[PDB]
Amino acid sequence: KYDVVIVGSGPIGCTYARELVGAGYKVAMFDIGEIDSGLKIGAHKKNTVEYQKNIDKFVNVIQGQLMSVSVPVNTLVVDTLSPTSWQASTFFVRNGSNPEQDPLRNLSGQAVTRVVGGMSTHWTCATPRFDREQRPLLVKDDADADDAEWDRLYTKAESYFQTGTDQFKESIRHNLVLNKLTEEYKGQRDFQQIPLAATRRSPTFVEWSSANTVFDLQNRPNTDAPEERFNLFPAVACERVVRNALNSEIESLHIHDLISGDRFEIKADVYVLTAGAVHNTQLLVNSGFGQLGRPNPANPPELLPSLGSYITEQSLVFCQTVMSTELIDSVKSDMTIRGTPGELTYSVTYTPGASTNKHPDWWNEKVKNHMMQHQEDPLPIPFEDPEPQVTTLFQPSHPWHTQIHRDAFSYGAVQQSIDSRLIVDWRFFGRTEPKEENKLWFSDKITDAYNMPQPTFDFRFPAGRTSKEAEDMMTDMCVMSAKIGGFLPGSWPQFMKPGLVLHLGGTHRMGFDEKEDNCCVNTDSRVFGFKNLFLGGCGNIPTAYGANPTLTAMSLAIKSCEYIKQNFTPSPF
Amino acid sequence: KYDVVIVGSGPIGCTYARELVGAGYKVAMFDIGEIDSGLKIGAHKKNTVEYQKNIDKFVNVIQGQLMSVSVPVNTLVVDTLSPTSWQASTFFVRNGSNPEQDPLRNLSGQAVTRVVGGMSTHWTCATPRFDREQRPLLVKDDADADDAEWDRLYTKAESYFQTGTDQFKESIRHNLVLNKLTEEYKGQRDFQQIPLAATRRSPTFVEWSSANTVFDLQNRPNTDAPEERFNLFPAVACERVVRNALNSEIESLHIHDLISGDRFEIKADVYVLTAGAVHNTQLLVNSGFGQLGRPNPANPPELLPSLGSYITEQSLVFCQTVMSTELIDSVKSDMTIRGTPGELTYSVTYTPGASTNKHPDWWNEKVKNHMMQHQEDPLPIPFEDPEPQVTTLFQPSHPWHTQIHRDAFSYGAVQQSIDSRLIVDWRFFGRTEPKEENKLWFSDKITDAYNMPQPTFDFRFPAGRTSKEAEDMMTDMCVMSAKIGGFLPGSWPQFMKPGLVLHLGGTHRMGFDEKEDNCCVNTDSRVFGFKNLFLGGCGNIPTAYGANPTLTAMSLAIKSCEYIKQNFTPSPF
Amino acid sequence: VDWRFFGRTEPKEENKLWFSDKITDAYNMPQPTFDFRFPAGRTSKEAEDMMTDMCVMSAKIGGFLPGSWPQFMKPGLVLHLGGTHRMGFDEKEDNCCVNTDSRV
Amino acid sequence: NVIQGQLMSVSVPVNTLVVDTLSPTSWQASTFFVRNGSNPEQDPLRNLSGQA
Ligand SMILES: *Cc1cc2c(cc1C)nc1c(=O)[nH]c(=O)nc-1n2C[C@H](O)[C@H](O)[C@H](O)COP(=O)(O)OP(=O)(O)OC[C@H]1O[C@@H](n2cnc3c(N)ncnc32)[C@H](O)[C@@H]1O
Ligand SMILES: *Cc1cc2c(cc1C)nc1c(=O)[nH]c(=O)nc-1n2C[C@H](O)[C@H](O)[C@H](O)COP(=O)(O)OP(=O)(O)OC[C@H]1O[C@@H](n2cnc3c(N)ncnc32)[C@H](O)[C@@H]1O
Repeated sequence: KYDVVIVGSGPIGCTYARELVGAGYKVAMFDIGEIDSGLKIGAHKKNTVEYQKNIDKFVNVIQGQLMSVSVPVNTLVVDTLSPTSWQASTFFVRNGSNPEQDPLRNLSGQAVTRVVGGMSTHWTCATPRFDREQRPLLVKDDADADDAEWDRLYTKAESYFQTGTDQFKESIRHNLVLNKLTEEYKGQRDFQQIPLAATRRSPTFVEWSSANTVFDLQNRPNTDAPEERFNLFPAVACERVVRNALNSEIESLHIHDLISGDRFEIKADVYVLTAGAVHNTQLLVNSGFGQLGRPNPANPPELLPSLGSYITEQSLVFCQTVMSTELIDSVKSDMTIRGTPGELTYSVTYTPGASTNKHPDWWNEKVKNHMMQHQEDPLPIPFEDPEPQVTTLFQPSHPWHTQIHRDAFSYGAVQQSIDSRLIVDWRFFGRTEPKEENKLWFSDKITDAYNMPQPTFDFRFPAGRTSKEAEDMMTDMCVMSAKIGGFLPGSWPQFMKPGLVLHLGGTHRMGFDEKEDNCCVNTDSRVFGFKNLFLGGCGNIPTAYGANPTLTAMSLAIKSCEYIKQNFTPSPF
Repeated sequence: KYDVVIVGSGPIGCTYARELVGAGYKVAMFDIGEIDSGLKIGAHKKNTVEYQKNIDKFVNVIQGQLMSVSVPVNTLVVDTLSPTSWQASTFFVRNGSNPEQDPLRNLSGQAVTRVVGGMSTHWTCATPRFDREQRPLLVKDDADADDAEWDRLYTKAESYFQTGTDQFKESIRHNLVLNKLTEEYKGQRDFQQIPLAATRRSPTFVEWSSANTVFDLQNRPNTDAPEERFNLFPAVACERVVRNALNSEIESLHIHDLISGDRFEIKADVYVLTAGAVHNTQLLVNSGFGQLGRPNPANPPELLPSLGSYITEQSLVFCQTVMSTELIDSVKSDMTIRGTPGELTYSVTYTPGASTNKHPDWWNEKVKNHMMQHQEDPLPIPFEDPEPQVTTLFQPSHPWHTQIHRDAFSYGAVQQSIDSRLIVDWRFFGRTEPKEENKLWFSDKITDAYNMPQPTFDFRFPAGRTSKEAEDMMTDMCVMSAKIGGFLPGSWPQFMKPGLVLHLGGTHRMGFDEKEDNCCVNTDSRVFGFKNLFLGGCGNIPTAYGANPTLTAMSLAIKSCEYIKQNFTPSPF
Repeated sequence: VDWRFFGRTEPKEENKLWFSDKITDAYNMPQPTFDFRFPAGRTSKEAEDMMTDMCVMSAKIGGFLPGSWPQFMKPGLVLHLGGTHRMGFDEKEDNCCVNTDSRV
Repeated sequence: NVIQGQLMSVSVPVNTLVVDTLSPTSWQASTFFVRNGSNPEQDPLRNLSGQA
């Protein structure tokens, strides 16, 4: 018996834990995944010296914990086999494919992570706020009151994640890119550093935030928190919540310990589901919400008929660029260079503090010393200079999120020929209109690897504004990126596979009125009709958004926990 | 001050810890890497439910912790850049390349892992013994005595790693492949299961051994070992051992804590280096053994002139096959099949226990039930049937090691069209003659990512028998694999990049006499001349070997620890 | 639909086609060798403006075909090499090889 | 195919790509020598590589 049980140990489940453990509730948390980020439980995997030394190897870490949600049956012909090799006469269901999945209505890049800390053990840590256009309402008919509520929630979410905009302020590359863009879009768009959930520890080490930053996941009471109560139970599959008859309360949570094989029911006052946008939906379906099997509006579900409908995923366009000659030469614009590099006469000098210099002294010292000490190196940028982290945030005249940066990436052998200091990544994210016909549903015949109902998508990007804006966004990336450099071969402007972005929203969406707003939870993230059932995560977000959603989802989790504190009493310790 | 200090927390360093902590020595162990395998410190990363469900994702784990030792300067031309993009006029030293490295004398696949548990957190766990031809001598001029010593050491090493040959005995695929090969090579070669360091826990879960199996790496004393003494210090770079003047003793170990930045000297009675074949050599060079800079026999080193010479790496050939029609049909040879699958009349039956059946009842029940219950599936092999794990061990008439199995592999989209149950991997490993001219040396100008002397190879596969045998081995794989099926397109028989095998040996090689056997350590793994310095690992192996070397290296570590117990007294507790 | 946009290249003295005095081609004639880079300044800026223009214009018709994303082609693949024996009015003042009758 | 079959490259630089998955029995040079019709006068970084 617990006061509060939380399904899922990602950053949203950890927000509930931080708030509710700190308030004195006796809290249990279950995760189907295991502890495997080191002794700091749920911490960011990128915070080892070895990954900080070799960022690009990190793409392997990410890929190794992303499992595809729904893979269609493969129909590719292989006809260069030996005649002795056994072959079927049809393209049969094999290799883990979902036979319910129409390949032409899929989110083929959608994937899930089952580990303690969830996806926050590998995420990019970008934590922008949503502007009004992207953001669900918390106060109706009073925009100033609505803004005030969001500001308070986002401010607390930013403190939990240690969001900052200063960790890259003395990078030459960052400031090179940022300066050019600020100048090019003067009077039209504003640029800043991407808000990142991270703390710089040294000039070459950044401690990336994670679920662990929000809540350390250590069992309590302990010497450090002797009056708190928390237990974490990894390798436990939460299967089903038991509804009462009137669908007004949850009575227990059915769990399956994957190590012992034992199956139990756990009792709690408050049940919080934070298993992610796919797996929250799965657990609800398995508990008798919505409908199992292929959707059939002939007869909509009685319980939460909007569950799994109005799903949204962002469009994502990508390229990389190789920095222009104009910009590289500008790095060293304040220098007087004489002689020929490597020969007796070579020198590089500048006049500190001169009013006509284009750069600050900190920049010019770094450049000068790099050029003088490394004459074998033809670039003016220090070897260990951090990467750009630049954005122009979503606005009505440019309704997409932008990241102009470097993230872990697997470079091919041709691309490895280009010096890394030249390369900048461009990721532009579009907003997707929520449409009733875009669904996540669960098979009544096929099961997934954990023997739960197999998720299946029926998705297409909506016609109309979403689609038009996706193309305007592609064009905008092409236009903007040209100010910095030309494209890197092999990383020409392209759309990525749908869902590869991992910002799936709207699967258990929020609104004011269940019927009128076609939604599953109210603004306290409480499931309609249920006194003690709360859902957290991006699945709650009912709007068309382009920015990265986790901070927003954390903010809605905070509000949800304020409701729980107003309505449920902790047990005596 | 410690009785014993161990540099490196892989399985060889853990062998020293297990032996010496258990004998009552006060032991410290340092690893440059971090704890990141979960709460069981140094455990196998593949032992999560999630990897057991999705083996192929594990290749990402491996790749994410393999860092290339020496990468030459890239000279590939990219000429489809935009004219605005900055480009150098030469192929300059960039992107981490080693300018000392001749691309045509490299081991381009050689890589290192810096993590607590070392490479044993991702290894394949194959632990064969070496036969006399491959194995260094421990007793001169008495082959029976020599065999007896190796048998005792291997038996203890097998118990430490939990080596077994029974974990795949009821797999249909394993027995299908094994049976065919046993029959095809009757009277010529013997086949068995690959000896694997692993314990089966259920029909779908195998607990793969690791450094943690050998020693749990927990600090001691603790409730469970209240009279033992052990401390593990991760994120500590060991830089140098301090020699006395006479080169008869080590006086201290210089360390650098990578988190605090502090640099200390640690005192011990016994110093053991188990940092791997590359990094042991690096640490010795940094400590004044051998020679820094490009080798120059004009003046050989005074101290350990054979260090870093006579290096050996195995040749490795690879393919995959798609199982033959003959073999797939043989699975169901005992069945009477009537009707058409999916139709009312379909049935599959057999006669249990009949003397004319080709398979045991356990096999036929599995097949029959699979065929009847899954009529949409055209194959007779159960979905969760384990993979083959088959070998014919090195012999003078086939002087290569063989693994005929499945390991984690990244399948392309065409290859994903072939049902996984059809696919078998073939890895054949050749032996490489030790030659003086094959060297690992360390730059006196360029440093690696941890600011230690940059490793550089001067390697080519020797002419003569090694090379001839590499081709005979390629032919043998082609011949043998054809008995099982034809090649899988994209996985046609091929040599892999040199060093990708990761069985680098001979860098600090063992023998009886330093001069006459051109070696660095004696048969107690004691560095010649030094009373208290021991090296462990594959670097000790002085022979041409084809089998996987870790069990052999563990065996030599055991012998080394028996010497330490005979010669050094533990401190009072 | 295919989109091919072709830019103009400023003639620069330093961009040369020359012929080896040591190496011969397949017909045993002096081997052609280039010393070429796209000029700095307007040519190069316009090449990027042109890339942008193709991206903008093409979006009015449809999205890109995977595998045929906007890209520069290898230099010279266009086969519109000019200026190797160039025309002008005055040999010296116009740095040229033939007059307006194409007479050397 | 018709086009490609009658376009002959004007000036091809010396190839320096490393192939290191050959068999140990196969003959290999220790340098990237002038071969396969390459023009040793041609700096790969000042070429018109598509000219034909
Ligand atoms: C993968 C990734 C994600 C990502 C990112 C880059 C990549 C490569 N970049 C981001 C960024 O720059 N900014 C941002 O806002 N988000 C970014 N993301 C996405 C972000 O990681 C996710 O939005 C976030 O982690 C979602 O948090 P939430 O806590 O809701 O969910 P989760 O992390 O997926 O964790 C859920 C857990 O629940 C478990 N689980 C699942 N099913 C069950 C059942 N049945 N029973 C018990 N536990 C369950 C999982 O194992 C998991 O840990
Ligand atoms: C990677 C791998 C290896 C492998 C394998 C498959 C792959 C993909 N398959 C194997 C198999 O089937 N059978 C077998 O016998 N071996 C197989 N291997 C190789 C095996 O993992 C290695 O032979 C073995 O792990 C070697 O053990 P050893 O203990 O000698 O070395 P290590 O595991 O590399 O660990 C050494 C550690 O030392 C640290 N270190 C390095 N430098 C320093 C310094 N300067 N200071 C402090 N510590 C240092 C490392 O961080 C490391 O953990």
